[PDB]
This record gives sequence, structure tokens and C-alpha cells, in this order.
Amino acid sequence: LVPRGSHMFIDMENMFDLLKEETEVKDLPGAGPLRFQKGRIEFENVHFSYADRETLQDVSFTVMPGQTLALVGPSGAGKSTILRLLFRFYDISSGCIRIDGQDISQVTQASLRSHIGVVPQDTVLFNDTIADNIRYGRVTAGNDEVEAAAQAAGIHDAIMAFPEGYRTQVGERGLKLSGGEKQRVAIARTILKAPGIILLDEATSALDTSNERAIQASLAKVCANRTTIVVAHRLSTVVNADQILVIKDGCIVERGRHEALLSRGGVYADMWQLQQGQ
Ligand SMILES: Nc1ncnc2c1ncn2[C@@H]1O[C@H](COP(=O)(O)OP(=O)(O)O)[C@@H](O)[C@H]1O
Ligand SMILES: [Mg+2]
Repeated sequence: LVPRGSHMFIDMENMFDLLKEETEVKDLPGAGPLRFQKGRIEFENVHFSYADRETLQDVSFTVMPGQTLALVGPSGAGKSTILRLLFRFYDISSGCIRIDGQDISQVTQASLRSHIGVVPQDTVLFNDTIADNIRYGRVTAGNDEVEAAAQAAGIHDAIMAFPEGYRTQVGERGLKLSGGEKQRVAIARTILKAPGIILLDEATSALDTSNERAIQASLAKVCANRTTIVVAHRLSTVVNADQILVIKDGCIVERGRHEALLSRGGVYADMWQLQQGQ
């Protein structure tokens, strides 16, 4: 058969390109680098939808440079989505997201992400030396910098007990890192990238008490003077956050510090009373 109408001019290579899965986001022509100053974050009246329910509805907030904002709320509320949007994994249908006064949709995605450290629920380990796994944070970094990141992340000492030190093959085809060593690797990667903003999605598993306390101290280290948004599962994170947004069905139903949320007696307070069990 002879393809007719518009079909005679269709480009098959374009049809195969459109079949691909993560169909993603474009830099707008002429976009320059994010001019990052101190990492102030702003969501103004943000709306977003994956499908036919709005996932996020009129979501507004600010994170001042160096402050931590915790997202909490029921499953499916849209917490993780918020981090995704700041990374510009997706575009928003309305409203505006800014870093230091600049629409994140109008700078290069490359520069945007160069200033963001993502600490994910769980850690991709590559089939590579422990040193190259850390260097993943910033590929051009010196060995000295890898060791400094590892030192700050609390993993240097475990690594020195490995049979080939920093050269020890890890991942699937290498030495098994413990669950705690893997988390520390993600931390070391982030310390090495040295971003001005951290996006932290807390693991919903936990390790033993003393390890959990150690990892939590190492995380608080990486976040301490960086603007941070955390999807918070741990009560200690929320207690110590500079601000908490309580999200329910895509809407920020309440916000403030821990103590002010408790004294408000609303949904957060209900959560805290329930976990307390007095
Ligand atoms: N990739 C996706 N495609 C379609 N819907 C999604 C996708 N990811 C999450 N969702 C939906 O968006 C809503 C928000 O999910 P999410 O941001 O993960 O919430 P939380 O982090 O509060 O658990 C949920 O209803 C979820 O089912
Ligand atoms: Mg969830």
C-alpha cells in the first residue's frame, strides 16, 4: 500500500521517538544558567497534574536560604511530587516555581540541577570502586575531595577497613556494603557535589538504634546550612524543622513550626497525639 494524506509525510524516526517512556522537559531557547545566590525557594500558587484529580492545588510556600522545610501528611498527598517539581522532573500547569527570584522553567535544566543535591529513599550503587561511586556526586572531583566527602559522611573509616580501601569494588559484582554504608555513600555523593539546595526523601525503613542515630546526624550535617525540603517520615526531622507543611490531597492544610502546629490543635496535633499514645 501507498500511505496517503498526512501519513505520506510522517517521519517514522519521529514516531519511534514519541513512543519513548519518560517524555520530558525542554530548556526554553536561549535559557542561560541559573544565577544561584543563596538558594531561596519559592512556590507561588503551584498547580500540577499527572493525569485527568489535580495532584497539587494552589501550593504556595517559601524556603529561606539555609532553612529546612519538612513535608508531612498522608500517603498520596503530594509530598514527593513537590520535590520532583523543584527538580523540574515535570513542568507545572500553572503558578510559578522560583530559585533566587528566577523561574526554574526558564534556566537550563543542567544548571538548575547542578545546585540541587537529591538524597533519595534508596541509593543506587554502581558496579565500580567505592571512590568512583562517591565521585558520581561530581565526576571531575579530585581524590582528595572524595576522601573529604567520605570523611564528612562518616564512611572513611569503614572504607579504610575494606581490602582495597577506596579501590574496593562495590555494587552487584563487588563487596557488599551494609545498609548503613550504602546510605552514607549517598551522603558522601551529596557532600561532594556541594549543592546549595538539598531535596531529601527520607527512607521508610530504619536501621538499628545506634546506626539510625548516626545516619540521622550525618544527614543533619549535610543539610545544616543548605536550603532543604525533606519528605519527612522521622518524628525527629519534623520536631527540628524550620517549617512544616501538612499536605492533604494536594493542598497545604496547615503549616508552621512543630510547637506552633501542636498548639494549633488541628491535624498535625492529631497526628502527634496519636503517635504519643498518652
Ligand atoms: N508517576 C506518576 N504517574 C501518575 N500518578 C502519580 C505518579 N506518581 C505519583 N502519582 C500520584 O500522585 C499523587 C501524589 O503522590 P506522591 O507525590 O508520591 O505523594 P506522597 O509523597 O505524599 O506519598 C498520588 O495520588 C500518586 O498516586
Ligand atoms: Mg508517600
